[PDB]
Amino acid sequence: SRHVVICGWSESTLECLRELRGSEVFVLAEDENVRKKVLRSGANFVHGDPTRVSDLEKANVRGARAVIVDLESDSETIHCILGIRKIDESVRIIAEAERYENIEQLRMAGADQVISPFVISGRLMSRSIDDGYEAMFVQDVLAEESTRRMVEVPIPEGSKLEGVSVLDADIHDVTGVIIIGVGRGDELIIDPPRDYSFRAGDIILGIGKPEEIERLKNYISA
Amino acid sequence: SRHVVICGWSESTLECLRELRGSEVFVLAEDENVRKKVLRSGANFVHGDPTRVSDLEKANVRGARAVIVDLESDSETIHCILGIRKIDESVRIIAEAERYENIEQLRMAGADQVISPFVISGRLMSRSIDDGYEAMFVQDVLAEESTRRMVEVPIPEGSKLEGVSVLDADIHDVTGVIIIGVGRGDELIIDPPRDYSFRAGDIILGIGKPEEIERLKNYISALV
Ligand SMILES: [Ca+2]
Ligand SMILES: [Ca+2]
Ligand SMILES: [Ca+2]
Ligand SMILES: [Ca+2]
Ligand SMILES: [Ca+2]
Ligand SMILES: [Cl-]
Ligand code: NA
Ligand code: NA
Ligand code: NA
Ligand code: NA
Ligand code: NA
Ligand code: NA
Ligand code: NA
Ligand code: NA
Repeated sequence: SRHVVICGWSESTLECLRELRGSEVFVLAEDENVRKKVLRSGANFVHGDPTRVSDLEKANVRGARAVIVDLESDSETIHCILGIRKIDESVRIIAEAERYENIEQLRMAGADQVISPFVISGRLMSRSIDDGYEAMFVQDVLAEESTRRMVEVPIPEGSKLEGVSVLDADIHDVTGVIIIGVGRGDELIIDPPRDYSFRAGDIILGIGKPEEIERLKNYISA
Repeated sequence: SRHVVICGWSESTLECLRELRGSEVFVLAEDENVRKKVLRSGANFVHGDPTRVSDLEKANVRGARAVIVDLESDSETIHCILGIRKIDESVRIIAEAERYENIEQLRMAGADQVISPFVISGRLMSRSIDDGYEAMFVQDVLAEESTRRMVEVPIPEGSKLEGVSVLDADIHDVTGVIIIGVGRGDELIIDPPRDYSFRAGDIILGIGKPEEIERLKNYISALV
């Protein structure tokens, strides 16, 4: 599988790096005094300005399967994105937005996915006044350390599930996996209606025990 | 209901403020020049250093139902929490952690809940390499803009659901609401097993359309 490029160094990219152990990752960042922490976290380090195209080419963005961008300001992030788009117009770009008003400029510049940590945080804060169950849920399921995992399971060509409505699929009853969504391309249907019918290519977004996930994979197999 | 206190002014507490319109909110922050923006967002403003116990008392932390803390550094944040605990040992405290290494210290200092935007973000980024469904899910369900809402529904005393296993309740089947979890006290069970039995007081964590939500509400309602 192809390498990932991470542009910029933050607490966010540190956590990303920790989740990307095993994959080949290149971190392109200005601050030299982090080289040791990047290598110790299982990534290659490339000193450079991620807003300069010359430096982006040092990280081989053309041959990257995705680029992750989180620079100190949204203005710097935007320039980085624009730099990437000058080299590879198609490569997948994930970017972090520091400010809500700047999200649309990030998509405009060419980001395929924008994450807004402070918007997520602020909304979780408001749902946490009485008890923190929602914040607990989000923080628990994303952590590949807990008993429940959030998974994306693709429906293979020729699946036993082609043309079967989610009601007929009865996935939670059969496999133990909760279906929270169905996605295809850039669209996600959360809590699909009973009458939606699966196609090969659809991605099931689910939550389950490790054992339940494997059951779902076998259930939807050809 | 009692007021909420927010300590600090950041992109997080701004976004928090937007979700708390209608509620009584007090924002305590050092920079006087954010008053207009705070008042314009439906909160009262209290100029002061949230790390000083005296300034916290201006914000009436004692009678607050929760205090939200997000200061520029974790070091300041901890001091704010320590001050709050000097005033009220029981009040619910929600805090934002800026750095991973500091999370256990915020709890240590007295935070009832710590939210870590950078851990959530870094995890969502790493899950977005192939496709962004998880990020789409987390960000869609929190934005009150779609047809689906994530709700916390309490199980009332005398519910038809007291003592009933989740398998027998079959809540999603009856109401359309996906149950993602059950919570009580400080514990949350995600994707509860078939054999878990509901108690009065448990909080059902779910996702559904408003029509489904209302079905769930009547479904868990009391026996008579
Ligand atoms: Ca960042
Ligand atoms: Ca399960
Ligand atoms: Ca903050
Ligand atoms: Ca994914
Ligand atoms: Ca539903
Ligand atoms: Cl280098
Ligand atoms: Na590696
Ligand atoms: Na490419
Ligand atoms: Na069934
Ligand atoms: Na208000
Ligand atoms: Na009190
Ligand atoms: Na059933
Ligand atoms: Na049904
Ligand atoms: Na059924």
